[PDB]
Amino acid sequence: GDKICLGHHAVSNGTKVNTLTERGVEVVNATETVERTNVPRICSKGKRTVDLGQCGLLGTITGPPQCDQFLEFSADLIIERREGSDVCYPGKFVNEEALRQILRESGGIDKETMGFTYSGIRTNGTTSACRRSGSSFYAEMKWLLSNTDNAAFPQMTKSYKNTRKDPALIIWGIHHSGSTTEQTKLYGSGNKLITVGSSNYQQSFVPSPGARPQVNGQSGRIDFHWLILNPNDTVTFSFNGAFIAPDRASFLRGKSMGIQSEVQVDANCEGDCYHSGGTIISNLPFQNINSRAVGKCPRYVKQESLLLATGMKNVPE
Amino acid sequence: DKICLGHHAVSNGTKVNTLTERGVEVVNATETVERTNVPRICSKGKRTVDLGQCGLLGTITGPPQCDQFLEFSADLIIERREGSDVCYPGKFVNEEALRQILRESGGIDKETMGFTYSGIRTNGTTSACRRSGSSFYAEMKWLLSNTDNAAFPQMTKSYKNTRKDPALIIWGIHHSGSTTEQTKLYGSGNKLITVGSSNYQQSFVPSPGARPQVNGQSGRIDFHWLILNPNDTVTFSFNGAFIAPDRASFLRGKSMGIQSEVQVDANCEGDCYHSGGTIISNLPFQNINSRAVGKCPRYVKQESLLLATGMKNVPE
Amino acid sequence: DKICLGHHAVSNGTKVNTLTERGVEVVNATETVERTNVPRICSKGKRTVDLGQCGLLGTITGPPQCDQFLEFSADLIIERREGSDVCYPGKFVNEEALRQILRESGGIDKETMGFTYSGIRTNGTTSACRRSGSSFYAEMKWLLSNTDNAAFPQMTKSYKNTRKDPALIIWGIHHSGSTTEQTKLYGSGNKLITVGSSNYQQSFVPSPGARPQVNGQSGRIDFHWLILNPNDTVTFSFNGAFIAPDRASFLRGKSMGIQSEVQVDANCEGDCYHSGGTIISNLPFQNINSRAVGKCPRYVKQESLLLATGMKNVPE
Amino acid sequence: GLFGAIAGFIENGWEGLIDGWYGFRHQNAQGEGTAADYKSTQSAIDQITGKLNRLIEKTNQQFELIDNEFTEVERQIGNVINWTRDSMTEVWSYNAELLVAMENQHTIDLADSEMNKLYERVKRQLRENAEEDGTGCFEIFHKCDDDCMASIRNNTYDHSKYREEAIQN
Amino acid sequence: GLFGAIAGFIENGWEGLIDGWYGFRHQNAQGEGTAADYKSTQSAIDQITGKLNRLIEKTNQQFELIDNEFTEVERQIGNVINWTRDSMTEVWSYNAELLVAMENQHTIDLADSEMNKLYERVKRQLRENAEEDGTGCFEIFHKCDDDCMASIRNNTYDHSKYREEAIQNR
Amino acid sequence: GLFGAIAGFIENGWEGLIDGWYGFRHQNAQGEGTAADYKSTQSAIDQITGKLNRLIEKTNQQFELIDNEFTEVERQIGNVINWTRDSMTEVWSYNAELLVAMENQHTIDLADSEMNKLYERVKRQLRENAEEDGTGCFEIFHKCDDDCMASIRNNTYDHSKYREEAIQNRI
Ligand SMILES: *[C@@H]1O[C@H](CO)[C@@H](O)[C@H](O)[C@H]1NC(C)=O
Ligand SMILES: *[C@@H]1O[C@H](CO)[C@@H](O)[C@H](O)[C@H]1NC(C)=O
Ligand SMILES: *[C@@H]1O[C@H](CO)[C@@H](O)[C@H](O)[C@H]1NC(C)=O
Ligand SMILES: *[C@@H]1O[C@H](CO)[C@@H](O)[C@H](O)[C@H]1NC(C)=O
Ligand SMILES: *[C@@H]1O[C@H](CO)[C@@H](O)[C@H](O)[C@H]1NC(C)=O
Ligand SMILES: *[C@@H]1O[C@H](CO)[C@@H](O)[C@H](O)[C@H]1NC(C)=O
Ligand SMILES: *[C@@H]1O[C@H](CO)[C@@H](O)[C@H](O)[C@H]1NC(C)=O
Ligand SMILES: *[C@@H]1O[C@H](CO)[C@@H](O)[C@H](O)[C@H]1NC(C)=O
Ligand SMILES: *[C@@H]1O[C@H](CO)[C@@H](O)[C@H](O)[C@H]1NC(C)=O
Ligand SMILES: *[C@@H]1O[C@H](CO)[C@@H](O)[C@H](O)[C@H]1NC(C)=O
Ligand SMILES: *[C@@H]1O[C@H](CO)[C@@H](O)[C@H](O)[C@H]1NC(C)=O
Ligand SMILES: *[C@@H]1O[C@H](CO)[C@@H](O)[C@H](O)[C@H]1NC(C)=O
Repeated sequence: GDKICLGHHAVSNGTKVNTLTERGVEVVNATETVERTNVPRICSKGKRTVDLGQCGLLGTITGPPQCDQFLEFSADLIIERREGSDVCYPGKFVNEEALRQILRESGGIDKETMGFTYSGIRTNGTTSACRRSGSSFYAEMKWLLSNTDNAAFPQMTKSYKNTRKDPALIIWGIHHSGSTTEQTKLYGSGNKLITVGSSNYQQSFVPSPGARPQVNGQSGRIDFHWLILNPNDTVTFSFNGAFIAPDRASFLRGKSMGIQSEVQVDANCEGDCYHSGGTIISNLPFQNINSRAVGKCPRYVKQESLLLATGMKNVPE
Repeated sequence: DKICLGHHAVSNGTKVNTLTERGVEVVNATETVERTNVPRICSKGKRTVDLGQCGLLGTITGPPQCDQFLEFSADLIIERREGSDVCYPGKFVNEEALRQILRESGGIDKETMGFTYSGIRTNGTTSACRRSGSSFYAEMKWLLSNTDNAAFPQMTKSYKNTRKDPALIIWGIHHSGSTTEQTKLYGSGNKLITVGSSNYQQSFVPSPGARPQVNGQSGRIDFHWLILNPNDTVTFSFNGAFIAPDRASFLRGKSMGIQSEVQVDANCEGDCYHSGGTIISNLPFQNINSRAVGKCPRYVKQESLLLATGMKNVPE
Repeated sequence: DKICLGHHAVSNGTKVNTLTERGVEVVNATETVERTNVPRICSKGKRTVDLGQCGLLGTITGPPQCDQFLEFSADLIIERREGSDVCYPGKFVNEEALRQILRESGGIDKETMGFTYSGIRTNGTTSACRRSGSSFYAEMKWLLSNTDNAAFPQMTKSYKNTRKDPALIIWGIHHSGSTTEQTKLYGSGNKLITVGSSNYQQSFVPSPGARPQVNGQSGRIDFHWLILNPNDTVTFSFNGAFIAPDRASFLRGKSMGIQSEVQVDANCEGDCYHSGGTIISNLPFQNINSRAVGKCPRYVKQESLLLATGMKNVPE
Repeated sequence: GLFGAIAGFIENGWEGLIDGWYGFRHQNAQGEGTAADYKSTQSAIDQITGKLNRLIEKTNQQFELIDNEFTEVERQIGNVINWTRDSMTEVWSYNAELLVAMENQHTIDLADSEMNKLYERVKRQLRENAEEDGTGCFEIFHKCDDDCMASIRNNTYDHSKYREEAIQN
Repeated sequence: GLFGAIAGFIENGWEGLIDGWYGFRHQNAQGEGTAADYKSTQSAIDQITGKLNRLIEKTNQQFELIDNEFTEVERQIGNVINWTRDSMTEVWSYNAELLVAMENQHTIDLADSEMNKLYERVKRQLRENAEEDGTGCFEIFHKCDDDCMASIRNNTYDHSKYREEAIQNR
Repeated sequence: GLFGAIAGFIENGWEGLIDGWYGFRHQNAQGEGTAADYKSTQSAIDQITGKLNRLIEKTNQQFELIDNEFTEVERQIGNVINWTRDSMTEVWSYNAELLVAMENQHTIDLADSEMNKLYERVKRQLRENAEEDGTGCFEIFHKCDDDCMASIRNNTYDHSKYREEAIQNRI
């Protein structure tokens, strides 16, 4: 005779997933859990953005021609480019990456004169590696000479107190001339000493003239150095030549986030997870796009794919 | 007439999270993340040394603050914000490496280097290290020249490590405020200071010039150290500007080092410490301080994570 | 008369842990943590090079121990406790960085720098570097002055990297036991040694003085190294005390480096290695050695963690 | 698997049923028919979306660069950074694959469970006026018309109103 | 959820029952009454405490400082240390939230399961002398006095001793 | 625990049964006997091996040395390396102990579950021609010979072919 029967649904085409117990079981419906789709632009909508282009982050502090428009920038988001260069006259920074990490999160910088003042020397030393229109130099810095070639360089001391509420970024340079005879034409003769102290920091420098391969037509080099001067603390500079003096000190504006990217800015899309090939916009817990992404990101995983069941076992005829 | 089974309930349950639902009410729950700190350093049963004003590294060179700590012994070492390593201004190279070694040494045991001197002064002192009037680093010797501007005559001194364990050897470079001061002190010309073992080669020149003054001093001492292996020898070739070690140090055993801002208390015990006290707890997790050290529950972000200890709560 | 269903059991079960209970007995279980080590380096199928007495870094400078390894090729590199980088005493700067590069280089391919010399001696040797009688680092040149106390005439030498990959450039600073020895060797006055590329600026002064003697030597060599990019040039300005590179090095491909105390064995295969041998295993976890490298089960603290592979065991 | 119904004593599912997850098929005098049960269907769905909300969320945890794609940091620190980053990749891939397998076992089992619960409640509505077929069917030992059928479906069905009659057969 | 009883075919729980986790309420000639089942109650409790002991334990793993609150270490190594520490905070917060959610699902389900098991055993004691009400009740098709009621409760109840009688009334 | 059968309403297991995981013991006219059920047994086994394959696999993730057993690296970096390595040891030991406990709870429960499912199917084959004993037994309210017994076992047993007869004896 007559009866009642209960059952459940199914579909002709299910999706298969993994369980604890079996690999490739078919369920009515599933959903992805690992993000594969990148947006090939830096989604920057709503955020104060500064794209350094040709200026190197560290050049932001010393001031080569590329960086003139960035000596006092302000940003929530900072973008470094492959093309960017920290330098016009050839040289390096010591602890350069520490510095970059500080500057990336500073929210930008605010300059202020050291108020150094000079007598018994030249101040205007320039070079054709640093061209504005004709020979020029690091905008934040002063190429300290002796009155004309090969005059003596008269022992100097200069000091700067940090009278502000926050710590200062103090910078300076050591010049290594192509020759010993060049060191001479510039800063006179004999070997040269350059010391630097605070309440916090003791260190010391001698120049090292000699041939390097030429870079923007130069066999010489500048070594750049820096330290963080605490509020109320004083830095002093004892020196006798070969020295590249800071004209201005720097202060950090607030807070930001630094990225390195190869793609275009786009104020039409928003996101907080960035990598050099773009922005990962997604709600998902995981991603397989780029393990070096920075920001607020889904966790990077190895798998291309991990399906989460969102329905029952699929049982057809 | 009939029989019916059922289960309990209560008017006021506690709600928790499950895999499947947020805020479901269960008969009873218990906490899993520790929020309660004890604002003291619970040190009961443990050989404790509170450095107070002495800096850990000062323990090795010997400024006035550290006179009572030149040979300490501990299971537990406490560093204080007020503590200072130094009397005459200066720094240690690889200073944090050193602190990490000393924090777990169970303390130190000193022993003379047996250095002996002729053709110079040994007694150079300063008003930055006052005992009663001018003195100096207790473990160290301020090496001069016979009086003002005399020459400094090239010296070599060597020390063999004749003990079963490695030695902590220390020494100092002096950078005078002037070049002319470097002169009144150790004579004239530039100065070299080398240092070798079977293990370690390095070399030092002084750097006179103005620094801002600190305890009324424009000069500085650079401190250096190395670990001398058993049977190995260190030797010191130098020609001035040198601050010689009077004694070598050996590590006593094992300990644990903390940095704290609170009082010792021998009435409570624990093994999880941080600068604001001790975390006494059985729980798997804590949200008090992510920098806690010792034997500690794992630090997590959440203030709270309730574990169900009863069934689902179903009232009328 | 009736039908009854049931399930199996055994007299001797294995007990395991659950979420809910510790020590419950199941019909059968299996281990999950590997405890068994093979006390050999299982190297079957792999191009292997066991350096024995040669130190990996010696592979680059060329002391007598390393003569057979100046141009090796490997999938797998083995470093030995007995191995030494050096014949005349000294060190490499950033020595571990260098080892890490060399361990994964798949070996090295040498090529002349083509340096050529006039106005000096080239043949300076020593009894710490014996072939038959006094010699020297095979890849290097001990640069002198024409005889005892002669002057050392300022030199520049440059090398362009004309190849498709980066070059490993190396060189040495000599610190003589005396200042007077520095003299007999490279003449007089203080000495400067600079080194630049498009990529790298740095500078060196020698530091003569007494060190304890090591293979009968009070002197030392400081070795330095840099990576020269394709089409970049390195140049060497120097005025004495300099140990010049005869040949540059290039990396062959890819490999894996280990440090071991046991014998090679081409009869067994594995990819998980440590100093006491090879861990051959399918299991997810191991408790043999937390420093194992290769492709390894995850190291855990527990000796043992049994996985149930059968039902609850219920006997009478 | 676990509750023994879906892919268990029920043979297979119903492509026919496009209206919910669980349903009834009836067979009486006036023909055949089917319909979806909302209460059970909703309970499955509500639970699954519970899971989903718990996994699709928001780290508020910022990280920054410690590393440099354009000018490589120094090798030693470079290799410590890469080794650390690779260890965390090992941890998160393990967590991810495990989470998804775990959740999938549970999802499947709670769906099986929800079907079994629906069965149970009906067996119980029909105390004595029916027998379990064994393939998920209830053989009704009286005549029950479309209207009566819907009384089971919508849970307002008096059993003792066919009791005398059904017990008889 | 899972076993379909608690917050299932049972309507609700009993604030009345302060004596155990699971119980019986009976209705006969001589009035109403209730009482707690010890065996089932103990089994739930013992299992939950099993969980608790597993989670409230002892790391014997010491860690030390790599870092310095009073004199900051150098920035590069500083930032590598912070990045590492923050990655581990991410791992442990994830583990913690997951563990607690997982255990909670299971706790709730094993409690539901224990109630269902108690039901089952009684249905079975009463083979044929009763019907399932459907709301967690057993309608007894004979008279059963307080003393008989307790015979079900304490699991010594002969069914074929009311069989003739009860089968009759059904 | 969970499904209430193994270490539940079944008293204990059968050392006798060496032929499968789950079985039938019968008692009729012609004596006693036993035999293993392949379908249920296979389902338990297949599921457990499922687990095993998932856990005994292959990291393809290489790691190298960052550290040095023969010439110690510098202390600061040394201690950062050790701290990192110890943190990971904490993570993997926790994962390992958790995974094993979790899987063990589930293994045990799915074995219990499989027994319960076997019970169910038989109760249902025998609609009305038997009663649940309560200890895992089915009291058959007719005579059923070895051949009939095997008809239950091998799932081809017509219930309405003893229905008239059996319904009678339940009175
Ligand atoms: C499949 O999964 C997603 C996520 O649950 C859902 O939005 C969608 O409705 C599902 N597809 C179907 C056909 O139900
Ligand atoms: C630079 O300054 C000096 C005085 O300091 C001045 O005499 C000279 O003309 C200036 N040089 C150049 C190139 O402008
Ligand atoms: C620095 O010193 C001045 C004394 O003029 C004092 O007023 C101020 O509080 C100090 N600033 C800080 C930041 O400590
Ligand atoms: C609630 O939780 C704690 C931990 O299990 C327990 O000791 C206490 O008994 C519980 N409270 C009640 C009222 O049962
Ligand atoms: C220090 O020692 C010298 C001799 O080495 C001695 O003549 C002198 O008086 C001492 N100086 C002081 C201030 O005690
Ligand atoms: C050190 O040298 C002495 C020789 O007097 C010897 O007795 C001792 O065993 C040596 N030990 C080591 C570790 O070098
Ligand atoms: C016990 O466990 C292992 C893993 O499943 C298996 O290979 C072996 O067959 C089992 N032993 C017995 C006696 O069943
Ligand atoms: C090395 O070279 C010089 C000249 O270049 C030669 O006269 C001399 O014999 C050689 N010296 C030795 C020690 O063989
Ligand atoms: C190096 O320069 C040469 C010019 O001779 C050129 O052919 C080659 O492409 C260059 N390499 C790179 C990487 O540009
Ligand atoms: C670290 O890994 C990146 C890939 O993420 C690689 O390109 C780089 O060379 C590695 N660093 C070192 C120091 O070998
Ligand atoms: C690292 O972390 C602490 C907070 O834990 C912070 O205060 C400190 O400045 C951080 N270090 C650096 C170098 O940013
Ligand atoms: C790091 O760990 C090893 C053991 O894994 C230990 O022997 C070594 O000394 C430790 N390193 C430091 C720098 O203390």
